[PDB]
Amino acid sequence: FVNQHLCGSHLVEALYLVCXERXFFYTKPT
Amino acid sequence: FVNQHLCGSHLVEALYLVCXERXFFYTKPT
Amino acid sequence: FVNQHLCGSHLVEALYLVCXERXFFYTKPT
Amino acid sequence: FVNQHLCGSHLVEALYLVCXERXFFYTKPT
Amino acid sequence: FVNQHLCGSHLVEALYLVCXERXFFYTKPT
Amino acid sequence: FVNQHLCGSHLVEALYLVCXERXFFYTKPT
Amino acid sequence: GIVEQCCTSICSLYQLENYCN
Amino acid sequence: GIVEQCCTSICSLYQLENYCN
Amino acid sequence: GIVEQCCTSICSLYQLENYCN
Amino acid sequence: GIVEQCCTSICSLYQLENYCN
Amino acid sequence: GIVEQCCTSICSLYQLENYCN
Amino acid sequence: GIVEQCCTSICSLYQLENYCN
Ligand SMILES: [Cl-]
Ligand SMILES: [Cl-]
Ligand SMILES: [Zn+2]
Ligand SMILES: [Zn+2]
Repeated sequence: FVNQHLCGSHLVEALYLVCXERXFFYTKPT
Repeated sequence: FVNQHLCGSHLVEALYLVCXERXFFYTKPT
Repeated sequence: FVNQHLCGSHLVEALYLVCXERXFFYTKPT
Repeated sequence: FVNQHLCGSHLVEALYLVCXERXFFYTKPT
Repeated sequence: FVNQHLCGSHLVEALYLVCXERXFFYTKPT
Repeated sequence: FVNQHLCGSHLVEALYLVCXERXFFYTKPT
Repeated sequence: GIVEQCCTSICSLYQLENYCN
Repeated sequence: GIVEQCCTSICSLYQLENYCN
Repeated sequence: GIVEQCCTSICSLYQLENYCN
Repeated sequence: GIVEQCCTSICSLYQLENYCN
Repeated sequence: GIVEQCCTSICSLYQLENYCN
Repeated sequence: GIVEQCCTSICSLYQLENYCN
């Protein structure tokens, strides 16, 4: 699960780079 | 000029750690 | 293993963000 | 100074990778 | 100043998100 | 699995910080 | 969600665009 | 916005939290 | 170590504040 | 080149593929 | 390549240094 | 401090080592 937490950080950064202007809304899993 | 772009990348990472389960909405057009 | 090495880098950034002024001390496991 | 704050984030990461087992110390000079 | 250096550490991540399956090589004074 | 994909993100960043002026080459194919 | 899909299976930039805006 | 206030001046843990949904 | 305590299980910000100077 | 360009003004993902191995 | 060697086990500063110029 | 010395001018890998334990 700590794998899940590490992944998150990467996802948040990747999404940011991909979307830029549009940006997103993020939500943590159970 | 890319200052804000570079900073945004840090902010989304900082908020991922801060907001934990709560998550967040993020956008460029400050 | 690697993930320990990789998680270590995540702790370092997470510590940078929370220690604020106080700063921090960091020593890797064996 | 976010200039030094943002740069700090990158500095703590570089030390982690360069110091190895020896670890490191990070100070926030007010 | 380290404006280029900071920027470059993010660009690398951006180059990674695109290349992945194909990779890339980097040079400081492009 | 995303383990190696994430590990890649870390490798590209570390080679950037560690190599400085000498830049680097990240290879996967040959 | 995005974590469930992108943390078990790699999500290229093209897949990641689905969770934008 | 957030950039205007956290990129021109450091935001602490407390200020950042203001943006959690 | 912080690895054993914070990589095995997740550590909150309030727990990481333990490793601050 | 790409660096100065992408650090002076924000670059679109698509242009970066020209640099993949 | 660099993934096979440095993601199966940790590469030291020296090992990574081999990918520089 | 590292900041003054390293955010002013890019710090060499060995100049960064003067900050290792
Ligand atoms: Cl990771
Ligand atoms: Cl930056
Ligand atoms: Zn990671
Ligand atoms: Zn940065």
